[PDB]
Amino acid sequence: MQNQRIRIRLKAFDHRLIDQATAEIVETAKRTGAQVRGPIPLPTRKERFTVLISPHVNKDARDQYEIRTHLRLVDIVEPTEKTVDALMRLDLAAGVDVQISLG
Amino acid sequence: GQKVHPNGIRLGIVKPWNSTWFANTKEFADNLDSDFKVRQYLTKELAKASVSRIVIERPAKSIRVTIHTARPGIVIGKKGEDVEKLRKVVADIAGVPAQINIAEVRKPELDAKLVADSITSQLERRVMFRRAMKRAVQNAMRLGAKGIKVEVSGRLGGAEIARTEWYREGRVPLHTLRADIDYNTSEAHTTYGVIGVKVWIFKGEILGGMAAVEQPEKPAAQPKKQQRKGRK
Amino acid sequence: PRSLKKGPFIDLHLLKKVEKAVESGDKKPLRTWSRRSTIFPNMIGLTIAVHNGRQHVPVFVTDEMVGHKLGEFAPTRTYRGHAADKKAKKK
Amino acid sequence: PRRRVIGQRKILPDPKFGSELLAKFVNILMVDGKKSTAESIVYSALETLAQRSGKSELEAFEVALENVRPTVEVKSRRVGGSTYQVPVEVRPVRRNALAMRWIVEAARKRGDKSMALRLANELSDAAENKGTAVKKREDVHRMAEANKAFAHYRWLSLRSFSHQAGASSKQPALGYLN
Amino acid sequence: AENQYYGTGRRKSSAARVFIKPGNGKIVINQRSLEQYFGRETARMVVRQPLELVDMVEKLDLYITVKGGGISGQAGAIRHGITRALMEYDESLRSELRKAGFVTRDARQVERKKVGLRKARRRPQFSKR
Amino acid sequence: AKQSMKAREVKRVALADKYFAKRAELKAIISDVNASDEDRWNAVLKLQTLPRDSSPSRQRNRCRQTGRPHGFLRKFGLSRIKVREAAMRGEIPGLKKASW
RNA sequence: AGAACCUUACCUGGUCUUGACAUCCACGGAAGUUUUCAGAGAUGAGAAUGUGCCUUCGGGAACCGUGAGACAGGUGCUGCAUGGCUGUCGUCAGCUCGUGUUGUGAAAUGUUGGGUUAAGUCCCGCAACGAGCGCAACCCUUAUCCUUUGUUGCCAGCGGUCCGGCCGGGAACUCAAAGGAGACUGCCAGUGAUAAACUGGAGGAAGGUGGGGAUGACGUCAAGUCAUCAUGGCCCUUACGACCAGGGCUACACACGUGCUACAAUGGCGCAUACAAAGAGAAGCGACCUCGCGAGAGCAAGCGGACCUCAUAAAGUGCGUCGUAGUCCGGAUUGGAGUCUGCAACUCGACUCCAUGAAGUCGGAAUCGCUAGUAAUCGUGGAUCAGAAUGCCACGGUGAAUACGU
Repeated sequence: MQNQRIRIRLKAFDHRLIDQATAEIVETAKRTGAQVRGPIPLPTRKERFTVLISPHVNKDARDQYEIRTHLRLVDIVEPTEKTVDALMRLDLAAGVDVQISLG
Repeated sequence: GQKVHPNGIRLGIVKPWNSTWFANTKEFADNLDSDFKVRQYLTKELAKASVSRIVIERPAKSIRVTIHTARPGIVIGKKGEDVEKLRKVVADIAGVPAQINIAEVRKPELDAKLVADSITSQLERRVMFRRAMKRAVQNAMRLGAKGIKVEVSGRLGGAEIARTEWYREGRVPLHTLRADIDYNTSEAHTTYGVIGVKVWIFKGEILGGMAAVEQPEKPAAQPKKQQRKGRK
Repeated sequence: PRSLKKGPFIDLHLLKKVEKAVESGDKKPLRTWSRRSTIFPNMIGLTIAVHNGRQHVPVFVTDEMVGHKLGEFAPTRTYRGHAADKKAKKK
Repeated sequence: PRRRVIGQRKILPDPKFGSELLAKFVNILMVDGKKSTAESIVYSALETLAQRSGKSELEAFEVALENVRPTVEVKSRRVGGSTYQVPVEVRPVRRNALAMRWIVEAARKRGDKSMALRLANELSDAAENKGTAVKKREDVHRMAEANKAFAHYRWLSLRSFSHQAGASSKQPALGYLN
Repeated sequence: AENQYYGTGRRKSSAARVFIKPGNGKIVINQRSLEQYFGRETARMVVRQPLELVDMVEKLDLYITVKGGGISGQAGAIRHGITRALMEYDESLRSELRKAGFVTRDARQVERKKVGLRKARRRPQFSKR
Repeated sequence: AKQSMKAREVKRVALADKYFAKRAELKAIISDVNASDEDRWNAVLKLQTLPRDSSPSRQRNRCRQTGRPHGFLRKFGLSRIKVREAAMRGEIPGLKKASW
């Protein structure tokens, strides 16, 4: 198997915003370089919360909440300084944060 | 009095949130308390303008505000001094320097919150309110949309009990999971205590306005897509 | 039985009162609220008046109590006997 | 009551023999959801039955399941100031399920040092019409032969059918007084 | 055309991955032997029941990888997983195995634990008076 | 609830967080077995009256908006009743109803 | 959702009143930092660094003390004074909006009859008409299946090779998150009043709106929250405010709701053995390391998370062992030491193990959930989370009787 050279990761709460930003990066990486891959989807996280539904009492009835967090990996085999420049000029998303930092 | 509140169940499909940022779990409270602070103090300074929504957005190193209004110029004020004072207190409230752009203005004369504000004023000013809600419902269905519900509370007429009344007309679905449907509940005071108006309005059963991408990966994006299948 | 693990306790509340009381050998019942705090060698021969929540009770400090806390001798709760309920606290 | 006709679950033949009668048996052998043990307890049981007679493994099982079998149940349906009893015919599917249920209730008190031996032994007795569920068959049949005297809310029901362009005989269909 | 033909053994949300080809009747289960995995168990008779039915015990070769389930349950998943892989000795094979029921995916699906209820449907228990 | 009790709770919590990160391996060094005939010194533990409040045992946080004790949720900085009110109004990113 | 202290609504003890904290004003001090000692600590006395900020160079602000006001502050009272919001009936199978008619009108009618449904679904039809709500649906999610990516995923074959995806390398393969594919009582047959609809048929993962979920009308019910939060009425504002500490709601007389685990031998024990899903972890956990009876310990590679760890996942499986004797089940209590999270383990937190060692053998009144991934039963993670899950949330393992009848 591969060893991770650098980690490009997108982390988001919005399921739709991450899908638009990764697709853009995948293009930018082809438009300023030669050695790109289709974005690995990478597994999505979900945190579970339960709270009251009435202001006071009504213990039976309750309410249940989800918050999704979506993770993409892309996996450019080699980023060009131009890929990283382009990525950073054409950034505009809010539902996602992209990390070009590594771990 | 049953049912979950109408915009909270619609957020996973085709309805936006009132805020969209990302904080990498550990900081999510520090961002929420600061985001709540921008909502609470910002709209408080622009009290004298007319407003339908507040949409808060956080790219890297920026907080970008989208704001929704009855007309484009109300929030700008004279020669940009009024809106620069707005970006002034957002930069102060947030942990980063601040941006603002104005949204598309859309259906402002029948819109959920600009109607609800309009009804609350009548009551505020101790006007008789004999027809006022019935004309709210009528003008909104005369200006667009496919159905409205109005429910009015705050001790109607000066009664010494709780006393509500309501009117729904056209089609207003209640358990709907598809399309944006616009709901606002205003809160405002008068002589006998606190009053409030509930405005559910329904424009249409299909809205496309937030989705996951159209296509599988290979036909979308880059021409040369193919993996090596080894070749590290 | 449960204990105090490994670490070092002198208590801040007792420390300034006890240094000046050992210089006296012993002085007047020391108005103490620190009923969470253990008994130590430095305190043997002192008189610690231990607030129980309503008022202080004087505790005589000596070698047979050094395994023990000021809160174990100064009470809180009440046990209702059942001829007729209990008025009083028990030491 | 009840808007439309509703079905039933179906047991599907077991993986070691290909029998519905074996797979329904292990199911009523299940204790605290722990089926893989009730599986061992059935297969070891079936082998002990093969040491008692080797021509078939089911020898005592099948014949217990004819001999401790209920044909009848008692239901009650008030006639005024009294309840009474009215005997009813059971369907074969419940006829069996009652027999199998009494067979395992009977295996769990034999007190022998493994359930594979208990269950083989309580079938061996109940096969000869000597075991524990003979009594349960007899008592339920004594009430069903005796309580043929009484019937279901006759006096008003009989009229409730005669007037609705039904017959001068009790119609066996929903939300009519029967 | 392939090196081993393949069945996915989907049974009650557990998956038996199962690779079939013609050979001498041989088994590898979880990079190890049958003795190891199903040691002194009825579970060896579970996987054999469909293979004995098409009478090819000493004829089919196999390689078996499995994630999820209980051990007695995994054997049960394999019992559909071998017959999923078998499709091409003859064309009718996958039809007649579906008709015997060993292609058929366990159509019962999970029910979520519900909010305000102590299980999936189990509403609370209270005597409260 | 009361604002004096909320004012107190909020003051405990910034020094809890401040002090305890820097004490992460200090508990083992000044107190446990690594302090074998080492440290354990009255002369550094006569300094702990300011740190009574700065303790991990007071790192219970409670609400960031209100300072109200009990039933807290650290990830919103809100509590049960107060999360739901905000989730209704769309204030919280990613928050939806669950169905599955 | 994790009540020792902080957690405080309660209670007791110290202590001041524009007041903990903001704005505004006047005087002194920079705020900040470091430090001994009396006092519980607030607070007070002394030490040492600094003298920033703006400047009619007066002086002020930031912040801290002092004072005047305006004022902050209050889970402080009132739920037939409220708003915001939500519970019940009940998945009842009905309820309402626009309008006309009939009655003098309240009001009816529709919203009612028959047949059928999950359904105001649909055949027929009356002064009810036209239409919406519930329901049906898009919907998420599962499930095959088509479908793409191809890693921190995967490995039919192939190379290095102990034959381990570790790596050269490979796409048959689950597999992740996502476009979605399919199913409509539509079809064909029987039934059914013509008919909706049910059930069979068949290909398929699947037939019955494919499993599951979201899902819950108008609104009485005088339901319930002033205590998230809004607020008139309405009270204190040397305080129903506020700094600082210790104590409690987990007491103890008892009754009672709930769950866990056991009462066995379908099991408990020892040794050995197997496969998870999903997610959380930077005050934290953590391989290897050495230490300890064990619990733990101190050291530390590493961990944006299919990268490392939590994690040994258990039930299940193997083998041997046990006999109604409270044992070979169950092992509680408590003395004592060893250990832990914490300046504090005593009443209100966790564990080992030494010594001794009980209740419980299916439980009276009472008492509930279920139509199938359901009930039943086992373990795991997470929300909260210094310490403490029997609970809650959700996940994956194993998984049932029967639905004749009203």
